[PDB]
Amino acid sequence: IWGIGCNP
Amino acid sequence: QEKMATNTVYVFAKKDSKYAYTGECRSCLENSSRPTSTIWVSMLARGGQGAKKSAIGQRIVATLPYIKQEVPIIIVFRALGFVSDRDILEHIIYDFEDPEMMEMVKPSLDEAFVIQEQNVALNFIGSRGAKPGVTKEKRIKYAKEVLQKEMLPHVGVSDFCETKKAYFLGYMVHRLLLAALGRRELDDRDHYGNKR
Amino acid sequence: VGIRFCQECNNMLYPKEDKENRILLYACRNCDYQQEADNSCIYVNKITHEVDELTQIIADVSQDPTLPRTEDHPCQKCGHKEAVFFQSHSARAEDAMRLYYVCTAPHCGHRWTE
Amino acid sequence: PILEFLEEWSMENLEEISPAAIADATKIFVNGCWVGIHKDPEQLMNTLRKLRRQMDIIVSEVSMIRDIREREIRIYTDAGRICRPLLIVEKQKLLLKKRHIDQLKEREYNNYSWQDLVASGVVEYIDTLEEETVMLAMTPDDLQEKEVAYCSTYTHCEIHPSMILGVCASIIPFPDHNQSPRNTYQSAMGKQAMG
Amino acid sequence: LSEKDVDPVRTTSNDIVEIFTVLGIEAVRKALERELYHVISFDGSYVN
Amino acid sequence: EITPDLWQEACWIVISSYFDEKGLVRQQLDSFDEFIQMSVQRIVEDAPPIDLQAEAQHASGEVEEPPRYLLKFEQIYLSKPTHWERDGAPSPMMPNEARLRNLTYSAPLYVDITKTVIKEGEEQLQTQHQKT
Amino acid sequence: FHYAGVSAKNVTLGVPRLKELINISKKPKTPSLTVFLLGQSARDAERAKDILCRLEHTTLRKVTANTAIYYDPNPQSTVVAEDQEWVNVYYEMPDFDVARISPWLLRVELDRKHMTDRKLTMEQIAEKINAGFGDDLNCIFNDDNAEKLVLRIRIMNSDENKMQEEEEVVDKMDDDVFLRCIESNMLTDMTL
Amino acid sequence: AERGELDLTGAKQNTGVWLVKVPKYLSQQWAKASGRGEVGKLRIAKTQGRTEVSFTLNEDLANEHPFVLQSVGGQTLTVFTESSSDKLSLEGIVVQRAECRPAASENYMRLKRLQIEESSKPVRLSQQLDKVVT
Amino acid sequence: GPSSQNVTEYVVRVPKNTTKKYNIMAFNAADKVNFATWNQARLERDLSNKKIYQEEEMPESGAGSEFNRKLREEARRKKYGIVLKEFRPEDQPWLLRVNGKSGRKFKGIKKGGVTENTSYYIFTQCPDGAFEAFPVHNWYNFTPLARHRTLTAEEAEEEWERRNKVLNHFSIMQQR
Ligand SMILES: [Zn+2]
Ligand SMILES: [Zn+2]
Repeated sequence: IWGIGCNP
Repeated sequence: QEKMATNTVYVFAKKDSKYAYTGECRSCLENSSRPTSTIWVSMLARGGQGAKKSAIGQRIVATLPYIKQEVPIIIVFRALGFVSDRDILEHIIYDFEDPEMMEMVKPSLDEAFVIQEQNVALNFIGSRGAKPGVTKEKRIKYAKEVLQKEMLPHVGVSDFCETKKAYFLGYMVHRLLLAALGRRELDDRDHYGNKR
Repeated sequence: VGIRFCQECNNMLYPKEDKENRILLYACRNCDYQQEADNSCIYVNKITHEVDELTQIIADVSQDPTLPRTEDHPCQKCGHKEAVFFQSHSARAEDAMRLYYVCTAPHCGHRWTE
Repeated sequence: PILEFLEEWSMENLEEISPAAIADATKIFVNGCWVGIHKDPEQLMNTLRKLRRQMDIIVSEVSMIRDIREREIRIYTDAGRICRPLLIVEKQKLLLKKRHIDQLKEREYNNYSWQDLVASGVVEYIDTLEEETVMLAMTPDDLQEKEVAYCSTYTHCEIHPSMILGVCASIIPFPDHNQSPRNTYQSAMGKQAMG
Repeated sequence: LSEKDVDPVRTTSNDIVEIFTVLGIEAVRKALERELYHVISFDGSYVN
Repeated sequence: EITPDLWQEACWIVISSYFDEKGLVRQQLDSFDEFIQMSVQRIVEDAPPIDLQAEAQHASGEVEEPPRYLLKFEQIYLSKPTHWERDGAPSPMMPNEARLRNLTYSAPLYVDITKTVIKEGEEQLQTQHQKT
Repeated sequence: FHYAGVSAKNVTLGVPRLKELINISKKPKTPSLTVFLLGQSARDAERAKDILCRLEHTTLRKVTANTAIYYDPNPQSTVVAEDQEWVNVYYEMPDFDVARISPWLLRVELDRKHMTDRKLTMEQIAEKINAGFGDDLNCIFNDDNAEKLVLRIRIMNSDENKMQEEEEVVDKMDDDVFLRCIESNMLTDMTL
Repeated sequence: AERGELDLTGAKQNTGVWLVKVPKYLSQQWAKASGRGEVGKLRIAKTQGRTEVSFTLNEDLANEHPFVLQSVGGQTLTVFTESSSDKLSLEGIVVQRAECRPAASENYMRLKRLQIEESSKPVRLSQQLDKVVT
Repeated sequence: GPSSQNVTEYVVRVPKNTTKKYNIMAFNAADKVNFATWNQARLERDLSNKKIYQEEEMPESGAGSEFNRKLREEARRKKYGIVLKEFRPEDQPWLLRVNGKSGRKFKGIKKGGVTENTSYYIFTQCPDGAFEAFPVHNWYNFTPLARHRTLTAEEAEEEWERRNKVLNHFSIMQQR
């Protein structure tokens, strides 16, 4: 829910 | 309870299956009676290699209900009564001008070139049918009954509806060919339009 | 390239070579009809498959409400300002984000790619 | 009734169709059965939608979908299709007007109800397959009104975006200011509350 | 590894079965340790 | 007559009209109503007529001598939910009584049946049984 | 999903990789191999590119723009207008013409972009095809100066003669079907 | 000359016939009497480069029908009759196809609704019974 | 001339009953049907019930059960299935054989879709100058069968077992 590399 | 929509043509790609692209249609008799019968039209992958197999490449097969073994599609079209190759392709390919679709249909036509008789095709369907067949006459009548009722019931179940069934079967093949060429996107199972 | 169906039996004609005359003949297996082939090409396979999608695009797609429309790119054929623009919309299109513009307005049906 | 009307409105049946003529015409599927082809699709599509909005021959639940790229018109009268009501937009103006809400406001002693709104053509039921062919506006006034051009062809408008939530999620106050898993957890905890 | 201008000493594959067939059981002991350490330490966690 | 910036009131008025006309559980109720009103009758009608004849009874000349019995079901009727007591006297069954006494909330189902006898006596008699 | 773009490679990590190592699966989901260059190849990017070309599987299908099977009764006839010049040059001092010439022709066009990207040579491809099929295939290759790279393939001249008095009416695949099978095998398993 | 022989004299004379698709209300109006020998008049008006076909309903029968032509080049049609004397014959070859369309647009939908209701009369529905049958 | 502005209007007649019923015979355009070579033709109901419905119950029916055994035999066959259907010609397809066996053979099938909301009429020129309309009793689509050698079913099965026919199929057809 954050970014592509983070968390969903 | 959610279920996949009936009386519709859906094309999916299965990696594990030997068929590169499989198109399935689950048909119900206007919800009036009988269980839903699914007929699958699949295209074998080109991965299989042989002197004849590589030359033919992708060959279309159909998994008719209540027939144990896969039946080449041209044979099914001949069983419905459309013997001529040109007429079969007229039902499958709506515009003969496009060369790519005709190229896709060519190998399946070559595979079924042995059978040119409607009665012989019906006997072949009966013989490879799961239910046992004692004689040629019995096998032909049984396979004719299977085609009349079990396969594609929603298009028709009686009343000499072979032309309608042929057109809808050709539509399934046309959609499978378009998916293989890449012109139409493969359908998605999760879409709630499909999930009645 | 194209597949030719025999008149006599309405079946597919397969290529065949006459050794005596060294002439290519499209002959059906079921019937004896034989036809000389003008094209002289048996099988053509385009591995690159660099086929323009401009031919495949239908002029009817202009009516779609969901398609984006630009008045910035004028039509070449008729000069109509509006033109729906959409991407390849095709599987096996490799990696192309080209916009295949289609002119709006009735009956122009012009498809151009910039 | 839909099949009868289609026969009236210049739909050539598959049996009478010359196989060459199919290529250039749209295929009309009713409940998944290929009934025939129609040479002029858009006029038929508009007529079907007019009939449904007047509730004459096509019932409100019946959904018509036109796939312009694939030259197919699909009409589903089947059961089990999930539908939500949406306001209808003609030009860039909502069809719902002040007279309709004035009649609805005095719903008592005017016998004007949601059925009258559906019959008037202000609202329509749309399933997901037809949703694929529909340009929707989240909020009417903001999106319909002219601005820096994003879309000028809105065909439907949402009645209110908060109706996407279900029964248990509708009791959450300020749902948009929470993390999503927390709304999911409250949906389950609210079933177990005491009252 | 046989190809010219490829270092035979340091070239390594992630597949342990290939390491076993090519390099031996001791090499697989070390390679399995390396791969497990990579999966454990990717998050930054530490196991003795 | 456009509604500008009065939309917050208007949208909730139309939503309220929706929920007044159609309740929250309207899908279940409408589906069951369709079942009883149409599907039960259609299932009764779709079923093929029952054809019965004797197996060459009496070993006589047997020129179609065994009678032919044909049954055709029609016109299904439903009564209101009813509970029959130990005395056998029918009485309406309120839902709360069903909850308290562990009864099942059910309604009697009646079908008209037409029975035709063809004994090859040149006469066929079609007796009708009402609300079986 | 939440790896980084720094890897620039598909990598199995986390629980699935743990299961692969624990179960010692014969086929990993993403088998990978890290190659460390010995000397100057590591220092210079171009030499590393050479090593890459050495290590990456390349087939004729990757470098082939399109394939067409023609019927040309006479090689001198040159049914294709373009190949007239180089066919005439080759047949000014014809080789293997004494055996015969097969009438069916397989014409293969190779994309210049892919050819130069993998640094393949037309002569190199011709040698590899000749070695793979022995003398059963006769190949004619254009000069690199030609705008379109063309490779012309015909069935064996000795096989066309059959070099046999009996000649065996079996006529397996005739020559056109055999040529199609040859094309498919070349495209799939050339391993240039 | 046999029982199964087909009298192809119509084909030899190349007799031209027209095929028309007409609605049920018109056919039923014709079938009402069906024995008076008259149902209407077919009027064809031709111009320099355009032809129009129309049918007028008989005044007695009623107590305008434009015709739209269709191309017949895509399919060859012929008409054959099976005589009651078991003498099959050919009447002619179809050279033109036409369709008959209603003139009224909206009020015609009222008659269509009435026809739908008439067709729905045989449809039977479950009937609610107030008192349990004894 | 008068052709550029001619207006033709004719009376319409619909007789209550006609001795000969009217049907539609439709040929596919690609078949290139030509009536010049149609010196003679034979149209008759099919006999395919020979293969799949009747005279197929020839030997077992006339085997010779008698007495109680006859009663039991008849009753057992009837109750085994649901009385096999026999010839009912009016509900069967049509077979057309043009110019005897030498010419082409066509098969006509009744249009399954009924015209519950449609009717078809045929207009024919007559000396009285009035159009006559006759209802279409039935619609038939005739498709030809090639007068070529047909593979035997047993031989076809044998060939299909060798689905991988590396050898040329045309030579195989010549052998048959
Ligand atoms: Zn032929
Ligand atoms: Zn334009």
